[PDB]
Amino acid sequence: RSVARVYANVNEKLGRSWWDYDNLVVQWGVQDNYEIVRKVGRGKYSEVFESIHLPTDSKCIVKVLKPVKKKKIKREIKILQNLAGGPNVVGLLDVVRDSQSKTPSIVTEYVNNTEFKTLYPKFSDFDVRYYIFELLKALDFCHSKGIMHRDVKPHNVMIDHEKRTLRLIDWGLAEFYHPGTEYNVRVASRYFKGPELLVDFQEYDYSLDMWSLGCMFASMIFRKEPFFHGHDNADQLVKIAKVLGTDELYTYLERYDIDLDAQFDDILGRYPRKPWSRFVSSENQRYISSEAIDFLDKLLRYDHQERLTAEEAKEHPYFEPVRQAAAQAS
Ligand SMILES: Nc1ncnc2c1ncn2[C@@H]1O[C@H](COP(=O)(O)OP(=O)(O)NP(=O)(O)O)[C@@H](O)[C@H]1O
Ligand SMILES: [Mg+2]
Repeated sequence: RSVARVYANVNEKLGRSWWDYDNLVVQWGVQDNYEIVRKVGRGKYSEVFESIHLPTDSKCIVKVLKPVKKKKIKREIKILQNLAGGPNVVGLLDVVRDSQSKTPSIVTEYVNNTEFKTLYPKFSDFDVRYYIFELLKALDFCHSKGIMHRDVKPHNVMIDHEKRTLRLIDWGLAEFYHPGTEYNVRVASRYFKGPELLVDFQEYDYSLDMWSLGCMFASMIFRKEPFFHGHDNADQLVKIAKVLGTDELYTYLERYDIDLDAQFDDILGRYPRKPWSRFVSSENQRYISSEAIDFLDKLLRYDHQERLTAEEAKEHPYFEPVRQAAAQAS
């Protein structure tokens, strides 16, 4: 009912030793070589602390998972070990757990982050092209290794603006992509969910991450956080419909034999396509160019087979300032 455009082969061509995370045996580190300092974050199934690896006296992150669904835990570890050394992927330092409760933690590199609603308004046009390009690098890498993040959003993009470095964190929803598999649609955060998630289409792929990338980018360049502000998961589809249009939605559902749910009959009207240019303001004009709008317009498409691949998106003209800049550094 849908295969991915790119990289569909990958997990088949790497081994079952690459994707079969149920049978991974975890060689736990020593829980007591870490000391938790201060709370830096929270989560649905987690808590995150700044911490010290005692034997080296060094800063790191300790993220304490919820111990149940044991294989959901091995999934995140198998993905982190697989993506070892990948450009702009958060580095895995250790996996430890408590001797008595068997509650596990993942230990990752620390990144001196600025929270995005503070940091994003401080970006220049170049910053945006540059940090999106760096993030495209992580997305392309893990996609080319047969993995979907499925929770791309600002909150999982650590930026050390002083170091001009980027890390994609939180692979607790990352699943391996197997052609034709029916994945769970209850993934990603509301404001970054794809239309395929919102209409219960289960045979999605690496293109889901591109719709989310486009939701980030849209809010960066139009200065509208979040860009699609649905009150529930049904309102999410209507808020997207008010921009992309109800015509192109109906052609896409037909293209995929998706039958919309009956709740939508009363809430989903006929909406015309609002051009991207109506989101241009004076406060957000610094980020606007035709390169940018064109690029956003090829991320944010109902049909996931119409979205750019992360590889394709790096080729985009928008990023040419970044390409040539890094080349002249060379
Ligand atoms: N390497 C890191 N460096 C700095 N801060 C980090 C790092 N990893 C995580 N954090 C912080 O911890 C928060 C939560 O981390 P995360 O790994 O997304 O846990 P989570 O339980 O999966 N949260 P959620 O996004 O709701 O699923 C982030 O939003 C960051 O502020
Ligand atoms: Mg998570």
